[PDB]
Amino acid sequence: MSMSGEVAKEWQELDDAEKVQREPLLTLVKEIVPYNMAHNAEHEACDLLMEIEQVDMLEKDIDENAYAKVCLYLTSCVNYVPEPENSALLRCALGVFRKFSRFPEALRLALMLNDMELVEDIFTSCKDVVVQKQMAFMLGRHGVFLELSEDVEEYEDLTEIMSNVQLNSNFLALARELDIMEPKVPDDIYKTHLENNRFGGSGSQVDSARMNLASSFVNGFVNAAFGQDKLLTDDGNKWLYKNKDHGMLSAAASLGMILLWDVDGGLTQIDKYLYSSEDYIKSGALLACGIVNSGVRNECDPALALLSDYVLHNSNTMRLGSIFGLGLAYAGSNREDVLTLLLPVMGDSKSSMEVAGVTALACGMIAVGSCNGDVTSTILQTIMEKSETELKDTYARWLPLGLGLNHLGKGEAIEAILAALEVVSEPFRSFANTLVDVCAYAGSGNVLKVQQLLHICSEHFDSKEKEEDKDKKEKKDKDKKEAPADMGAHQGVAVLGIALIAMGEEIGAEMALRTFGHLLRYGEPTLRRAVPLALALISVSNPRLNILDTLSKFSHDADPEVSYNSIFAMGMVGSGTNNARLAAMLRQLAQYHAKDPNNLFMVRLAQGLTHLGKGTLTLCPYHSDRQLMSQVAVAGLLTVLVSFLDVRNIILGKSHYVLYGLVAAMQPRMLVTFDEELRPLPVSVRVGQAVDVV
Amino acid sequence: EEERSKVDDLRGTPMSVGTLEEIIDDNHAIVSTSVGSEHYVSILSFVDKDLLEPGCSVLLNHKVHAVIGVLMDDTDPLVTVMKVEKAPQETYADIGGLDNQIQEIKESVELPLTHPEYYEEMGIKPPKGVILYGPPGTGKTLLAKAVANQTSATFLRVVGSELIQKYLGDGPKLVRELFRVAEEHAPSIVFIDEIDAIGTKRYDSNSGGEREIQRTMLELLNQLDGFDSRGDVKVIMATNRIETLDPALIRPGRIDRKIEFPLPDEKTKKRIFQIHTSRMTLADDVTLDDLIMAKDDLSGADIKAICTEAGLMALRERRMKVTNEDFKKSKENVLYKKQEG
Ligand SMILES: Nc1ncnc2c1ncn2[C@@H]1O[C@H](COP(=O)(O)OP(=O)(O)O)[C@@H](O)[C@H]1O
Repeated sequence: MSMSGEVAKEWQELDDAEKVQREPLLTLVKEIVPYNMAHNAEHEACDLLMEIEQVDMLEKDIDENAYAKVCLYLTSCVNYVPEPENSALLRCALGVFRKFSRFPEALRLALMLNDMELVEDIFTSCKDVVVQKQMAFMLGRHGVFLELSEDVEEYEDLTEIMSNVQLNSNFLALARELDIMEPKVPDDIYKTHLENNRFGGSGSQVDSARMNLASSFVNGFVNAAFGQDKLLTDDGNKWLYKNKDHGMLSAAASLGMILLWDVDGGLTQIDKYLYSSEDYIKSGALLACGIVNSGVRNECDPALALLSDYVLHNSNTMRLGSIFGLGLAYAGSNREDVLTLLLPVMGDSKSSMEVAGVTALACGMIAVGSCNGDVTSTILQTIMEKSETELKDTYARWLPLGLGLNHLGKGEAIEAILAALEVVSEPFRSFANTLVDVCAYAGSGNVLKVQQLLHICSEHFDSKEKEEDKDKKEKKDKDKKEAPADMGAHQGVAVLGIALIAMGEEIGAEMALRTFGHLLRYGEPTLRRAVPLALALISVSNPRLNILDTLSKFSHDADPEVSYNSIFAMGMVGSGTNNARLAAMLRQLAQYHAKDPNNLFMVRLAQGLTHLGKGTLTLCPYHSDRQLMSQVAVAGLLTVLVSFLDVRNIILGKSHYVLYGLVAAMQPRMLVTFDEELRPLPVSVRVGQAVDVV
Repeated sequence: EEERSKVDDLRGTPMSVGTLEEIIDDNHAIVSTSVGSEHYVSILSFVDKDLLEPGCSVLLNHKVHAVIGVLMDDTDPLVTVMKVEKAPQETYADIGGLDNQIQEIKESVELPLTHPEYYEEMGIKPPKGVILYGPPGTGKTLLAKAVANQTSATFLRVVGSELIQKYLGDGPKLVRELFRVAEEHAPSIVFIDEIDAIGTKRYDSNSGGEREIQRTMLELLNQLDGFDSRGDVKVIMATNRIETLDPALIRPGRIDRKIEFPLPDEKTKKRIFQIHTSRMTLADDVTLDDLIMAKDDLSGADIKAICTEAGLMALRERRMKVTNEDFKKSKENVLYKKQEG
């Protein structure tokens, strides 16, 4: 009309079309164009508020986006009956997409405040009540796909519309950086479970149909996968050739080729150091001396004869790393040894773990992918033979570590038959027992297991085991963010909070500094001892700046418990990378007059942060470590703990053969370490020995 | 527990504010506080009897005037002038083509704190700091280096010896605390912008003579010399005129580094210019090259500020877009700014 072209700036030209609507429709834009086109005129962009409605009801598109650039406000609420709204919206939806990519092949828009803000402003009313399937699927822009999603359970969002691989590359690329902040990631195919054939089908079809360029992500995947479940489900999903793919599968030739690849870049000394220790016969530790030959040899049989013949003496726990190496040697590739590995179990009433439980743990831990499927039913039947003599405590600690590792969704439930012995009622031993016992059984994920086991075990309640039971419910769901909602209780036991922030939060960026810092500053005394224990998870990002800084002030504390748990919190998460500040820090640490294992546990475990499975040939020389262990063993004089540390540094020093890395770069976590890193926090006598298996 | 409800009566009802002065070596602390009132306090709690130290403040009873507690109170002009904080958003990726200059100071900004190992693996101990200089007026381009150094440790920038020249000494002393409060903030970094000491001559307010201004700079280094100070505060220093400084400042430190600032070349001006106009939308005919290709001996500030003149007329018309028809014609104003001004 003639009012929009008025020289007067008096408000307003907005919403005036609502009063008189059908009557102005008899005119056209021919009267509007001289006002907006001619410069030096009043109400240039102000007339766009009335013009945007005229071009909206006429179904014309790409004109509405240009007139809404200045407005940015009234686009939200615009004239209401939903029928013309959802009509003109769907017609504009299908009508805007055809106005783009008409060149063809981009140039892409050109997140700009014009299109992205407008499509989102209307998307609010779109996602509010009516219709469905907005322009986010039609346009193809991945930026609007980020705003397309609304808060919902993402377990059903793993499916997407199929398209060409060219667009699927950038699709999954921006979807990856979108899901790194979200609990669920495109890499969830590892953890999930799921377990349906879909993840194995799409996982095997990602390289389809090319069989040449597919050498990566397939061959490297099957030889880097320790579990057989992947090489099982993907074997049924592997369509290449016929039936003959089993040669590279089963982790037979896989472990066989990568072992020789580790021998190439190796290797660890065998005759020199171990015969020199043979002239020293048996060390007084009876602790770490067995796990040496486990990783070392691998594969040689003659030393295995000395292993078994010695440990037939049954003295203490020394059989641990030896009988572990009994199976580990032959199992280094495949199958192996599973026949005579379980024979000493029933052969050696235990009556404890250090006697007959060693070889009973062997078949479980050395398995690594078996099942197969005889190992499953064999272990279940073997543990069903001996019940009252195990019984509920010492051996039940290590047993679940041979099941939930290989298969989290295994149908066979050993938890029930192993929980029938819980009547022992012992409050002390059951803490470290029932902790990982119930934690290492399975990953669960159905939410029914926690309700079942809570109702039938408690009954009542145990007043103690329920602590670690809710921690199992927290460990069940992986970084689902429900853990900060489950910490509202905050019981005086406080063991809930440390494990809740540690396990309940797993993400690339730390982001936990506010809560981890809040629990230590607001927590009660003596709780600060167990606070640093969360460092084994969230510190994998940048441990160099945060770890040595913080723990520096706590490493000088006179309390042995907090000192034990300080160097422990650093532990493995800080042993991946080296530095001179660590090597220069090693001074004055071993010169302290303090007794107890905490001193040589502080220093010797700190020696293991120089490298992991690296050397010595290639690369770092071993003579420096030999001089350090020789000069540090002259004190006390025994104090046989110096004979514990001189074998301790060569545990990870001279084993090599395993790159970790972290474990792991694929982001599984080691299910032995953590469990074993939990128990010695109060290490009195023998519990730090079950942690030597490392 | 009960101690809190016990000694509160000894504290009670109020307690004064004293000034900690001197100690009888028996730990009876003689104080001068308004007006010059002393006392003798050997009291067992909250001390830390040693480190409260002479030349501080205390809090005294009414009967009779025992210090039961102490504070560290600032505020003050001391802490205020050092901070806060900041870390402005600019980075060392802003200035290209001079990377040869910053890659030198890269190890100098890196090696302290971050990546310390090969300092001590060599063990040769190069913690000597840096000195800066360059033409004609530069050092904010070195602030473009310094704005990047904010990613690590903590920093303070100071300007000149002016706080000494405001009055008859007064010594260095305001520099002294600024030097030794950097020890309180150690590890840190401190920089003084474009030393004017004898470069500029006349003073504001009252000052003199030359030697007292000469020695307050001579003491500036001699305190930093120092006897014998490990404290860092890695010292960054700059002046754009290498002449007026006493040449003896180099040898104690920084010995190894005074950065030479090269004037921008043709492609450096090209590398620099687009970073500004990246945000300001150019018109169709606008071209980075031809203008700065013909123009000679510019400054990074000008080539940054030549876009502001178009940020007037186009913004006077309220336009998001630059026009070279103006940017050419308006450049004459900045050209007139360099030519006639
Ligand atoms: N690559 C670049 N990008 C942006 N600005 C630059 C670049 N190179 C130089 N400059 C500008 O050149 C200016 C020169 O400032 P300078 O002469 O150091 O001022 P001061 O008088 O504070 O020392 C700096 O403010 C900086 O913004």
